[PDB]
Amino acid sequence: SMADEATRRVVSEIPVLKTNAGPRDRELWVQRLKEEYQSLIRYVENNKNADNDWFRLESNKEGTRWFGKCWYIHDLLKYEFDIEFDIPITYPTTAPEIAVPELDGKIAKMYRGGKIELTDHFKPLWARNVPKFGLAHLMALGLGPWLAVEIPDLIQKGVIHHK
Repeated sequence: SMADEATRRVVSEIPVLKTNAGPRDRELWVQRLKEEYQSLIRYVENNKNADNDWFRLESNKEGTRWFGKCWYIHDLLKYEFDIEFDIPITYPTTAPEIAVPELDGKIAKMYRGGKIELTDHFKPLWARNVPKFGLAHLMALGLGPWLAVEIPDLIQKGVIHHK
């Protein structure tokens, strides 16, 4: 399957997650957050080694709200966007909705409040892998390829400018 090989090529060096727990699940949620942090930091370290260090993320104390920054390089200019998301109660079976609030209204593949609209292939891809994928995979398989389509379009249309 081309889809199976493309998924493996993108995520094969990201630690797989294990625990089926969401924000209400107490010691099981603390364990799930250990998996999420170990997977995120390995992905960041890999990204630095590949000259593609393209985001930072932090969470609140309980790990229910995430926020940070992503960067997108176009014609050697670096564009920075603030990102944020809440962890759904039914995570990790349900995928979180990444928002890029400063781009709200400016992109057709986007919902009100700046929540990105991914392709219809993303949801069944996440579903088939539960609970192995986490936030590192959402970034690698969801936001990353969305930016590589939507940011070049906004720059070429003159809707955003370099700051």
